[PDB]
Amino acid sequence: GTLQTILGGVNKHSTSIGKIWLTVLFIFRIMILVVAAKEVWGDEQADFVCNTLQPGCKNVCYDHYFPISHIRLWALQLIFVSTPALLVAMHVAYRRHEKEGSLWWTYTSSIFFRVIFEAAFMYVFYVMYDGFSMQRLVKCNAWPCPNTVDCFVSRPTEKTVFTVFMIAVSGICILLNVTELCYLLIRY
Amino acid sequence: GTLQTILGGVNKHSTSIGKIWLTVLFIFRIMILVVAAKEVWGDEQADFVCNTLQPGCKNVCYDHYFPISHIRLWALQLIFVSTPALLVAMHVAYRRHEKEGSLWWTYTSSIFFRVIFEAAFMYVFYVMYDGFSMQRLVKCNAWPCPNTVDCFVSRPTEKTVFTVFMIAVSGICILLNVTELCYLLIRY
Repeated sequence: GTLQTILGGVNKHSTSIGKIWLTVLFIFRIMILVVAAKEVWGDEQADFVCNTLQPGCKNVCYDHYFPISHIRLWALQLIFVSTPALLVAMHVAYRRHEKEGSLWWTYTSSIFFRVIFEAAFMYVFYVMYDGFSMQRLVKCNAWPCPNTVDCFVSRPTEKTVFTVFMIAVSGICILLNVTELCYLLIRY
Repeated sequence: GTLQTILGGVNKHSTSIGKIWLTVLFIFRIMILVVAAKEVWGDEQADFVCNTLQPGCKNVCYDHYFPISHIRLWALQLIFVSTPALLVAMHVAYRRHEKEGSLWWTYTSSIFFRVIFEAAFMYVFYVMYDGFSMQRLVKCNAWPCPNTVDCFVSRPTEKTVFTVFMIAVSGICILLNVTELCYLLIRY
C-alpha cells in the first residue's frame, strides 16, 4: 500500500549502495517475515508437548526455553534498523520546510546506528538460543516439573531453515553498511 | 476346620515350649496374615500411581521396586517353617505303623531347620527392601521411563505397621527355638 510509496521517497535520497542494495535486502527481510515465517511459529506453544502429568509444567518449560519468540525478535530488529532512516526523512523534510555538514553528519551517524542495532540483535540470537539450530528435544527441570521432563518442539527443522536465512541476510546488510562507511571515509 | 484338628495332634507330641509357645505364635502369624494383612496389599498395583504419560512405565517401576510382594514372602516363610513339623508327624506315624535316638535326632534336626528358614527369610526382607519401613515416594529410571519418574506407593504406613509386627514375632520365634535347643543341649 503506502509503504512502498514511503520507501520511494527515501529511495530518492541515498547513495549507490543505499538506494538499491540496502533497500532491497530490507524489503527482502520483511517479505520473508510476513508472508512465510510468521505462520511457521503460529503453533509454537499449542504443539509444544511434554511427557508429564504435572499441571503447569508445560507452561514453565516453554517459557524457560523460549523467553522471547524468534519472530518477535526479528520484528523488533526491523523496527530498530528502520527508525534512523525515518528520522533522516523527517529531519530533511523539516529542513526543506524552513528553507553539507548538517546532512553529512546525520547520514553518517544514521548508518552507524544501523550497524550497532544489526550486530546487537545478532548477538542476542546467539547467546539466548545457543547457536542457530533448534533441537527436537529439550530437557526441563524447572519447578513444578518433577525431576527432569522431556518436551518436544514444534517444527524444529523449518524454524532452523528460516533462522539461517534471516541471520545470513542480516550479516550481508552489515557488510553493505560497512562498505558505505568506507566510501564516506576515503572521501575525507 | 481340620487345620486345628491336625495341629492338635502335633500339639500332643512336643516339649514344654514347643507344645504351647511355638504353636501359639505360629497360629498368631497365620491369623494376622489371613484376616488382616492380606487385604492391605490388595490394591498394591492398582493404586500405584506414577507421574508420567509414558505407556508401560508404571509396569516396570512397580516390578522394579516390588520384585515379590511382602504377603507372598510371608506365605512362603510359613510354609517352610511348618514342613519340618509335618515331616516329623508322618515319620512318627510311619514308625507307629511298623511297630530314643531315632526320634531325638529327627526332633533336634527339626528345630534346626526352623531356625535356618526363619533367619533366611528375615535376611531376605532386609536386603530386598532396605529396612522394614516403606516409603511414600519411589524414584524410578528404568526403561522406558524418561529420565527419572516419581511414583507413589499405596498405604505405606499401614504396610509398615504389619511389617514390623511380622518381623517382631519371627524374631521371638527364633529365640524360643534357640532356648529349646539349649534345653536339649544341657541334657547331653
